[PDB]
Amino acid sequence: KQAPGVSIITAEDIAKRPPSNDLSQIIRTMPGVNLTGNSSSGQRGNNRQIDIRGMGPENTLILVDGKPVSSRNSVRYGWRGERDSRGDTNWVPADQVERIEVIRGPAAARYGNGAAGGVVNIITKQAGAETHGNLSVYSNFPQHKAEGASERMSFGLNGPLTENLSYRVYGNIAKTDSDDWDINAGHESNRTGKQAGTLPAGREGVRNKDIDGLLSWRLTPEQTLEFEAGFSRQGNIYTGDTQNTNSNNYVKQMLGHETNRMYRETYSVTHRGEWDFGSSLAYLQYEKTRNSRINEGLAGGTEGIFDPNNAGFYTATLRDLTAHGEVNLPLHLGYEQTLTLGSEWTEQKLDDPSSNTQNTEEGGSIPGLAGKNRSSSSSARIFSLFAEDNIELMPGTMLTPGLRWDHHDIVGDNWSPSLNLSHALTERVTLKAGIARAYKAPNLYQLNPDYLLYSRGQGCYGQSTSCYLRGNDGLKAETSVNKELGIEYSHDGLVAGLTYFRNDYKNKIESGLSPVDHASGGKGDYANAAIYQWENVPKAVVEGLEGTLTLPLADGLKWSNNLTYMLQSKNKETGDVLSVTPRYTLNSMLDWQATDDLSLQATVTWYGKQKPKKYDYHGDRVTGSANDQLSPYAIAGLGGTYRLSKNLSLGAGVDNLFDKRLFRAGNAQGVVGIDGAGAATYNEPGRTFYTSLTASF
Ligand SMILES: O=C(NCCCC[C@H](NC(=O)c1cccc(O)c1O)C(=O)O)c1cccc(O)c1O
Ligand SMILES: [Fe+3]
Repeated sequence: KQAPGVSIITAEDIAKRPPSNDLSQIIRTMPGVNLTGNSSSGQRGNNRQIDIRGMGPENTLILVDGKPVSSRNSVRYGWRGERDSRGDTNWVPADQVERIEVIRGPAAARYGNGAAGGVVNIITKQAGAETHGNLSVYSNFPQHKAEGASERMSFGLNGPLTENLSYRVYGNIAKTDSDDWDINAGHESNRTGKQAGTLPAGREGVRNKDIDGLLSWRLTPEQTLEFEAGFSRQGNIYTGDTQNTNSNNYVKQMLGHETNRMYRETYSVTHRGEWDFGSSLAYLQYEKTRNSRINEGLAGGTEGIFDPNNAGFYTATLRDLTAHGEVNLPLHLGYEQTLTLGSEWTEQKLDDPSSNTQNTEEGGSIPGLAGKNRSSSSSARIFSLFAEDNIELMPGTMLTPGLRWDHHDIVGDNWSPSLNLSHALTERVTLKAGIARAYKAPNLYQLNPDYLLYSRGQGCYGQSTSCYLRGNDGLKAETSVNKELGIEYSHDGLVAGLTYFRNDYKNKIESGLSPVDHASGGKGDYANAAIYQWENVPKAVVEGLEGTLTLPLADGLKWSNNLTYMLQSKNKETGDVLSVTPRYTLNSMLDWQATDDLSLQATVTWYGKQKPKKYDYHGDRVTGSANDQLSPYAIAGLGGTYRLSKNLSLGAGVDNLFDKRLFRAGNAQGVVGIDGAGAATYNEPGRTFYTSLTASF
């Protein structure tokens, strides 16, 4: 389950720590993984996503059965590096997942674009020889009614239909109620003037509907051909959340209603082949995401709040097209060694009506950018060639070099080399080392000179005058030299390991610091505003430790722990933090096999201190409640599963036994009328009982 750099979560694990709804809840308990925003603003702070080794969630590549999910790239990427997106770990329902693979650092660079943190690969249950299926129910029950309860019903059904033909289908309906609109009342940062009365919001609710079908068809002895289609829809339940925590009437009007809907449709064809030389695999995926949501503004404190002037839904469309080919070749060349070879092609088409609408009437106009009817379209294509040799040098020892080459049609050519070593020092001890250069192609918002944000001053680096931020097709890719050195003892279910990791992070893309130009014209003291672009930042660094310890106390009884310790996270230009994480995270399970039929699980997570950013959007040092830190705290849980037969199991437990609760107070920093909240940017739910039922053949 744990080795240096890599973790498997199994279906059995998912059952013993059932997630409310999204998988992030269990994925985040692996070593090296946090659940965090993408930068440090605190904006959209209850919408946290999986972060690997502090590299941010935009650098965590999500796969389903080896096939990329890109849906969140259909939500506007904002000034501060957040999208109002819940992420892409909630498309597959927990109970139909066979296993989840988390691959961190140098071992994941070979996956290419957006794996600079790592890869999470969510794998679904598949058909067997004979026909199986299940029906799964989960339902939880908050102690405090403000917080939103969750409900989940999913089914699976799999089997053969001819001797070489098989099917698997599954289907889910889920609800996670939102937190009440007022849950953070009494905990909010201090609000005066125009912003008096405003609230930072609790967790958004989400309604899920997921339906997948697969036909897998075995044309020859050594040939298999799979066709699959997926239909999912998440519609939220809105509870007041806005980028800056400000409000208007339209906001309040929408409390309790759907304000975003994400429809995700996937079709895929996959051929896997099994012959003398070795092994082929190739596929086509078409992912189409419709992001339909209420029009929002794009300027200043109006960035990311419903626009009352321009009311109604707009719809962003992401068409993502992916095709992949790989063959594997054993080579008996003195050295026993296996050799992978592969191309990849992807296209991202984005249609976005709202995001490019910000006009130039106030800050003055911008040579090269029309103030109106600018294009809705952007796109990018990456072509990719890659090869990996996995060498055996002696029994116990593998050396694994590979080279990935990527051609981005705008950004140019990228070379991501890698090397991974693992070394039996003893039958019980293994040393691992890895050093790779991973790749991040700018997203379509960063890249687009037609994408334009505006502020009167409040949000402008190094000044109080009006300014524009503009996309920049001159950008370089972000690269990162991810190093890791680790050691692990493993013998008779005793496991003890510690890994050190450092990622040197080059050309991290962020809103710029210096004006490149000044517009001309516009209104009053806001006229002739400064123009910044999205800029590559020369150097940043993350550093820390991953640990694991597993002791089998007796036969019936297993004690597990995973440790993250974050040593550093530094934008080396400005000196501020990249993400905000806990100083450490320790997850502890005790697993008692109380009878052949009963199993019992006690868990604790300890979170270290959390510190907010030091500098505001001006580059100036923050003061008062914008410095507020979160103290360390722990969350404990008991749960169990009582198997009534081969066909029927029941679960029950309590998450957060001792009711430790936290409340979003706002964003990190102060604006006019809204005192900052520092690191108190998210809501931690209180005690929550839950029950579950799984019927299966
Ligand atoms: O939250 C912010 N400011 C306090 C909320 C002001 C909301 C609202 N703002 C505007 O209408 C506005 C319009 C155009 C340009 C701006 O910079 C604005 O703040 C208002 O005027 O009351 C804020 C955050 C980042 C950047 C900014 O320029 C902000 O005003
Ligand atoms: Fe403003």
